Amino acid sequence: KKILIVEDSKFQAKTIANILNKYGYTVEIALTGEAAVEKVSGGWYPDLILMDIELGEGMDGVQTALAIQQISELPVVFLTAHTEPAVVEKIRSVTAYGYVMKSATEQVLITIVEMALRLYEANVH
Amino acid sequence: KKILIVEDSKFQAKTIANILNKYGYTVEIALTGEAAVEKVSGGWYPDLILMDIELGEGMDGVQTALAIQQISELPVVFLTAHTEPAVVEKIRSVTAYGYVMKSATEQVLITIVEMALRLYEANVH
Amino acid sequence: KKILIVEDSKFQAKTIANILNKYGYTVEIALTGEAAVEKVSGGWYPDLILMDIELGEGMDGVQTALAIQQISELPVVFLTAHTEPAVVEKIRSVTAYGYVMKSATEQVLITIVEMALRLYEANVH
Ligand SMILES: [Cl-]
Ligand SMILES: [Cl-]
Ligand SMILES: [Cl-]
Ligand code: NA
Repeated sequence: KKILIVEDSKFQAKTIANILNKYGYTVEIALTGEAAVEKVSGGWYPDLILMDIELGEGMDGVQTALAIQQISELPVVFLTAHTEPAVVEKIRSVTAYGYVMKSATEQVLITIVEMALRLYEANVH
Repeated sequence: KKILIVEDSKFQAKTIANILNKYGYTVEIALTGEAAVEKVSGGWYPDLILMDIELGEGMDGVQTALAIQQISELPVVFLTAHTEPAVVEKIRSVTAYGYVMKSATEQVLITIVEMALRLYEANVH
Repeated sequence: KKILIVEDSKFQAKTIANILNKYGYTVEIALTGEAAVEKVSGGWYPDLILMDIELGEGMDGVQTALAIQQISELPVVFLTAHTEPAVVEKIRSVTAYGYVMKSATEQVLITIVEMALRLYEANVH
């Protein structure tokens, strides 16, 4: 199973990657939404995307998710830095499998990943 | 996707409705279980019910869920006000998709809603 | 629905069993992984296993899960005592449906159980 982590902070991205590797996932990191779209449109399809909602100066996570979902129906779980995130109205067009705080425990993060992976297979069926 | 919120406190119901609207859901509120049963038996079927366990002076949430589940297999997620809720023995007959604290974060609430919605399609298949 | 709880502490196992009984589950407890494997290989198949990661002096929970998964594809949710558990590299070979802290609320525990039960049916389909 391949996970793409899309996150403006390399430190946060690496912190999550290390957690995921501990459970047997191979992980790629994109530090902008544009990089993520390029990777997936270039032909590398992950089994799941962990997407920072805000991102940086470029496209935000909701835009990135909506772009990727035109390429392929892949499950997206959003990462949040705030208890109540700025979610743009466009979220209505994105299929989200979950939202998790970047400060959440390993148990909460891996559970959401594992459940999203199974829910995806059930619907993609 | 249509969500029915069944909750004795209009303030709590509206607080949850606002959160759900932010993510693109259209929401209806019933302030008694009897109102909820009337709405659904009247022919309006939600994609998911968020059900207060206690409710008020009328039927409780477990009774309401059991009544609705005779009308249609709709997913119910229970709302709780207590860390360890009074759950009547009848809970054994109700198909629950989740339990969430009314004091839970947006992330926990929306994740449970999104997962219940997908798990429902997978089983209703 | 039959749940097997595999846990080194009888006190913890009983505490979880009581919570599960409150929601209508019949529960069996194994206090070693060896006992669990004997029960399942002996012909008693649970609908779900709640598995302590560490266990005691015998086989650990990851080993127990990997052994059981050779007998039957049953959903395993791991119980953890630590915020960041010692997870052996072998976890890569185990299908996990979730991880939950033994100190977690009733709501978090029952939600994970209920969702794992439905995700299992969706995939086992
Ligand atoms: Cl990058
Ligand atoms: Cl009403
Ligand atoms: Cl035993
Ligand atoms: Na089918």
